[PDB]
Amino acid sequence: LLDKKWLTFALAIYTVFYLWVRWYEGVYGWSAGLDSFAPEFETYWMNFLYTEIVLEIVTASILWGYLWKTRDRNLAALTPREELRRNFTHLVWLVAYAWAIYWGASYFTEQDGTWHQTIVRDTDFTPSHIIEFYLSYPIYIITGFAAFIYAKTRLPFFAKGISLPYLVLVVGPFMILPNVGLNEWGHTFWFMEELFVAPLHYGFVIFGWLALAVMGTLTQTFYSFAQGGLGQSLCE
Amino acid sequence: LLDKKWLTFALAIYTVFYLWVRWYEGVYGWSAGLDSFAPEFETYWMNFLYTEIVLEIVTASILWGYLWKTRDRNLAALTPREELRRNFTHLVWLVAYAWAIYWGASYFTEQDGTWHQTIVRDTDFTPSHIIEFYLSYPIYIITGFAAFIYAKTRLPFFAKGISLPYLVLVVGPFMILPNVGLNEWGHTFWFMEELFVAPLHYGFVIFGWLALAVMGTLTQTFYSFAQGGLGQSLCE
Amino acid sequence: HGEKSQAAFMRMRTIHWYDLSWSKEKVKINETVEIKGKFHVFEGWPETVDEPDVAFLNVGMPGPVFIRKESYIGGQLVPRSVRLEIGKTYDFRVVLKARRPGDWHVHTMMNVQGGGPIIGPGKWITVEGSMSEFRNPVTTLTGQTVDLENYNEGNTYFWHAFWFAIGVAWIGYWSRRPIFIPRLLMVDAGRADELVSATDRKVAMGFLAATILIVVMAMSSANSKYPITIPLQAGTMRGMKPLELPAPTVSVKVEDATYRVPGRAMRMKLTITNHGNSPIRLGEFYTASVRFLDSDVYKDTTGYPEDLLAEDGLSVSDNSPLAPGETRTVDVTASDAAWEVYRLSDIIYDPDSRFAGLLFFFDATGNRQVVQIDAPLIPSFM
Amino acid sequence: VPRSVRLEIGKTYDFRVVLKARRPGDWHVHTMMNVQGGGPIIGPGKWITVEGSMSEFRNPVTTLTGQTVDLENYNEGNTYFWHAFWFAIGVAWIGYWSRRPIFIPRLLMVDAGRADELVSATDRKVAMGFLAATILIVVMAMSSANSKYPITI
Amino acid sequence: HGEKSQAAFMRMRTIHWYDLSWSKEKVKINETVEIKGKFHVFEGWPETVDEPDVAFLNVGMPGPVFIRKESYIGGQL
Amino acid sequence: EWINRYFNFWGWTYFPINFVFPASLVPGAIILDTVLMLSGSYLFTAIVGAMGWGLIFYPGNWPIIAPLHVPVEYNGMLMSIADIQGYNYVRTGTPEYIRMVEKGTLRTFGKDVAPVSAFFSAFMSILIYFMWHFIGRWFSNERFLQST
Amino acid sequence: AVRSHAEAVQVSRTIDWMALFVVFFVIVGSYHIHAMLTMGDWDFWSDWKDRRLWVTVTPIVLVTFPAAVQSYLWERYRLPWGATVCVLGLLLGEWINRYFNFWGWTYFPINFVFPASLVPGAIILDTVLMLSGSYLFTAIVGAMGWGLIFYPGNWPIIAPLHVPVEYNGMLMSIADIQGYNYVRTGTPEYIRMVEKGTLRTFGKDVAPVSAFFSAFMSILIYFMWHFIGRWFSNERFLQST
Ligand SMILES: [Cu+2]
Ligand SMILES: [Cu+2]
Ligand SMILES: [Cu+2]
Ligand SMILES: [Cu+2]
Repeated sequence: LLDKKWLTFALAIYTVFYLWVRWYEGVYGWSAGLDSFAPEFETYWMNFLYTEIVLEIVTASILWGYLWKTRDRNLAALTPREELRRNFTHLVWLVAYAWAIYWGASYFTEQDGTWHQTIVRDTDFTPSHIIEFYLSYPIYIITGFAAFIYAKTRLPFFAKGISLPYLVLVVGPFMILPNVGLNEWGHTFWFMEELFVAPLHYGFVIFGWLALAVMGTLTQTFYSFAQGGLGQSLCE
Repeated sequence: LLDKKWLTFALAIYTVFYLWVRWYEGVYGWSAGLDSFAPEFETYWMNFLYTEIVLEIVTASILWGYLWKTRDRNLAALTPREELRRNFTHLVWLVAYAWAIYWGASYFTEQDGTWHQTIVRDTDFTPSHIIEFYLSYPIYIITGFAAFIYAKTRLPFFAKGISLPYLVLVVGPFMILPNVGLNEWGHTFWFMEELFVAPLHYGFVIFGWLALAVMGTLTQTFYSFAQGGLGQSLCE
Repeated sequence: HGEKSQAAFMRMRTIHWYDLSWSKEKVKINETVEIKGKFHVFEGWPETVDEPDVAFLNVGMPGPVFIRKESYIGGQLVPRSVRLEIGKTYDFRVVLKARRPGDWHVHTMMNVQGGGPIIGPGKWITVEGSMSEFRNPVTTLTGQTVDLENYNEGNTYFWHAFWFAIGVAWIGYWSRRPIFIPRLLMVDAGRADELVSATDRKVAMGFLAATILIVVMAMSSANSKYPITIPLQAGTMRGMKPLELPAPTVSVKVEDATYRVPGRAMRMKLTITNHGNSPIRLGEFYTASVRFLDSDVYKDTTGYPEDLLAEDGLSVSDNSPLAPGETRTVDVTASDAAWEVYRLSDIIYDPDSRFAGLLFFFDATGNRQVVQIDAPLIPSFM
Repeated sequence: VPRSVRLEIGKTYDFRVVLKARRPGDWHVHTMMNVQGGGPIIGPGKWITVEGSMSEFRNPVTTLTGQTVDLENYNEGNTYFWHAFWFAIGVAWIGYWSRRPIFIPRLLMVDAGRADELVSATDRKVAMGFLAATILIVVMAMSSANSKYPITI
Repeated sequence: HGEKSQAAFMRMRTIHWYDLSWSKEKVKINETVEIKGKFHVFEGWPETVDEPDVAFLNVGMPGPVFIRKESYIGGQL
Repeated sequence: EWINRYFNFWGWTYFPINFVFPASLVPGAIILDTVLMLSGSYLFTAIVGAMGWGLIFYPGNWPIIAPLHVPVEYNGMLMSIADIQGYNYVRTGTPEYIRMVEKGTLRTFGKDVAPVSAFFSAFMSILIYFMWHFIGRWFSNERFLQST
Repeated sequence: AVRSHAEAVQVSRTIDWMALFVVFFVIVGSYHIHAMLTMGDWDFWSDWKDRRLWVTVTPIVLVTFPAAVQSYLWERYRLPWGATVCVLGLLLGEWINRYFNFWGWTYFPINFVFPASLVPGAIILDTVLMLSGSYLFTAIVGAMGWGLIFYPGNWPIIAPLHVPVEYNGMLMSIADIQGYNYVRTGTPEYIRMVEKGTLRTFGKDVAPVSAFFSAFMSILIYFMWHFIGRWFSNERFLQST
């Protein structure tokens, strides 16, 4: 069967979840969601933040544990067909990681961007934030680490060590999480206005470049694919 | 005959042309040449700029075309004496390139320098400019590219690929041409005064360093010279 | 010539030169020409040009064809940069001595720390004679009279020639032997250990010791001779004296100002209120180095440059005398070829379309009052 | 004061802003004086109720060229059309270079010796065609946007 | 001791201390000594020294041999 | 950019599309890619294609913003239609002074701001392309670390 | 092949002279660009030639090319005059420009627009490179000499221009009088980046402290430009452009 419809599920779950989140934040962006210290803002955003943090930590723990415990010990005695199936599964999880990267890094990021040029920042836990750096960022961090662990535990090409470009692609986007609070200091201290081309606002740019390791990731995955299933048909 | 009097011609044509240009700009620097929007300034400098641009483009095209069409296909079957003659011709063209570099980069550059600390900049096509970045810069760019093409098409040492230091020496001084308009933005915007140690005024310094590749060029030309004609006399 | 290219609104709203006068039109060599006038520092100084906290009063000429013998702001010599206060009016006076024969365009600028030159109005000055007759004698505090045209030239040329000769001697010593290819081959082919040897090391030691010793003795000689030296004199001169102009008795409010594109005219509507005790008439509108005069009210006698002077370029709809306490609204049209020659019509290409100028109101007695205007400039096309 | 202003410390100013209702709803209209190095200074705010429909809102402005335009939908057609045009050109380029197999066969052909076959006639002709078309379209678009709308500040 | 080394024109043209008075000459331990006076801020403040936009009134001593219990400019701490 | 503008700037908030439209870059991208392909020299790309990318930006984007540059006399002040849009549609977090745009200089000479800025962009684009070519080359490595 | 020994020596002589021409003039052009865009303003005007910023900046930004040219020439040919040729080329370019443009085209006096003197520093740096050929020893001792002998080496030229003058009630040095008299339209007086004094300058310390700062930063610049020149002197061939 080779590639199976897990790609459809991976696209659909993210699309439905993020569309629901977008509708939720469109409805509740104002009207219990404009004031930082409103009691309704508390019960509408702070509990959401805590719940999403707990759920993402639990999901990361269980995914890492299950995927590292189900590692294939006898990698040498692996049939080429099942190796190709595992390569397809790894590419499906790379699709999930790419989709999560897009949602976390463009839609909700730019989203905060507009959410900023419409009102005036009032806390470091504004609602647009709870949705982006407090939800989508853990989502794609978890997806990237899951893809890394799956490659390590299932693909002999990504065995025998740790791929540097792949590790960079998994960490840099995650490395945007310890900088989520970088600029915020170059703020209550440095940039005392609202901008984007701000210097302090570059700990996400220098590390937005780290996602460029995806191309090294793809070339390594292609080399993994073209081990036994290169042809025959290709190279002729 | 080995080295022939093309070096005399190469020195003389540049010396006569640049002395004539210096006399012309000394006579016409003032008095139809001080005012940017004077009608006499138009017919004395803008037509000169257009004519020099057209002539330099045509000269570059014809030189490149002739010198790349007259390439020696059978480089392997080359007598050592004629190889030495071609090496001498290449060194003569390096002399021409060095002389053009000097005229473009010191005399007329410093010239604009003084032309600036005597009046007040009035356009991006001031007369001193028309003479320097609009004439001497294309002159040495054309000479450097001609030397590069001659080395590639005549010298087996510079065949079998592209010399990195030689390419740098040919491009960096040319790369001063896309920066001719670099500082000018750090001007009508940045530096609003007249200086030289200005930061924006460094896109010609960082790339003034690229001419330091001339020493790698000379060591490669020396290695080309010492292929069959090392001695006997040298190394003893 | 430097002007005509500076932004339009920023030429028009940076500084304002008026009451300009030139001592002479044509001077001989080694002769003195003096420039006098005042410059109201504009209030609406643009942000993009730094405030005149550090400004220097230059004089505009194509190279040292005159020497700035003296320059004053107020009544104080200002050889260094000064600090100007925005909105204050200063009176300046620069003294020039002719140095080169020829017809030269002497301007007057106030260079600014972060803005650059601000070219004022300029006048052609004719100089006749020979450059060889020019002298610049100055007497030092050590009791010596020197000519700055050729002072220290001999020592400078001699010392540069000496050090250049030492360098050339070093190059020649190391270039008598073959230079490039044999030396490169000896270096590459195993150890060289023969290109430098006795007595080349002795010669290098000799030149190093000679350089150190010559520099030390030269310092000693230049200190034994000329025993008194002071550092370079620098530092912005603060506390310049502004002019104590009386408060104007005329208040002018600008209601809409339009200029035709393309065109040579400027149209503007003023509501003039006349206080004081004398009927006034508008006589001159100075916008940027261009004087729009009303021939029936006030005529220029200071020999202002013809290209910058519009004798009848200031037309007023109702220029009848304005009785004190009476407020009237009139249309002011400022049309002259200079308004296009000096590129005041390119303000349409210029991001800040606001203007400013000086209005000169003259009464029957003769004395004038200077009032300023600042308003948006609205282009019109049909 | 459509642009930034300069305020003097210790001076008292009187201000007057005019607002036209645009969206139906109860909105908290504040009043701030944003500062160059400080940021917003939020003043007191009052709830303002707006009733109606957004579709009825108009923002008519008359230019100096003698034309009356509605800023709600002025230039929207041209902007959308031109962005769609250039996005379509880009997508056409991607599709032309993606009709053939993309990643693994091309990588294998590049690695295994010289490729010298992935790009050939008439792909070079197509690339020249798109480069010339882009340059020519940009030049004609500039000419049209200058022939039309001849006055710009 | 810190003085005598500062530039000459800039010691002479920065601030001007006059009407200086010292409450006592010799004091016991844990005793109070008070310094009073005025300082005309010079008009010709040199450019190389930044304007007194942010200035602090210290007292010159070789280490905390006295404690600056109170300091006033005008009548305000 | 367009998803963000249409579903957040115009959908979530209500900034008009003709006010918050993004820039256009496809002409520069096409020039850079075709210059890379034809005459595949990376240095040739970094010179000529980078200059094209830096120079065709403003003229390529001109047909979109030209209708927004028609002068308007707005309450006694000369105002462009883009300025009127910015003045009318209030952006709370983005005040007017933050706008880092041309304000004029003593040393700008008429119609020189648009071309001089374009040439500066082309030159610095040459430099940035040259450095990011090697940045991408490093990022495209296939190295395996034996230890983390 | 070459017919005999003699014409081989003749060809070597011709190549020596011709390549010396090439390298000398390319160095003139490039080094003059570097100097005139990094230290030009101070070098143009005698009044600009102060004892704090001129002495500080000129060696630091001007030892760049000698470092690279030594790191190539000495290491590869045992030719100990990289710095000397750099400095001689720079001075030749400066003097041609000053005499034919500053004084010929315009009419600034030579004693007003004379360039700086650098041959002492160049000679020290080159001889320290040759004797005890250690590049690190050069980068310490010869760089310190280059940074320290600049001002005393140039002192006999500018000392006659430092005689105090009472010029219209203000104390003025002769260099200041020259700058005040000979009007430079594009270079106003406030742009002059020279000593203006500080609260923490102690008498006769500006000249030596600036010299030592120049020597130290010259050590650093020489150290980095040695490797810059080493990289520039590579003989690599690119298989693709
Ligand atoms: Cu931020
Ligand atoms: Cu410049
Ligand atoms: Cu003039
Ligand atoms: Cu003491």
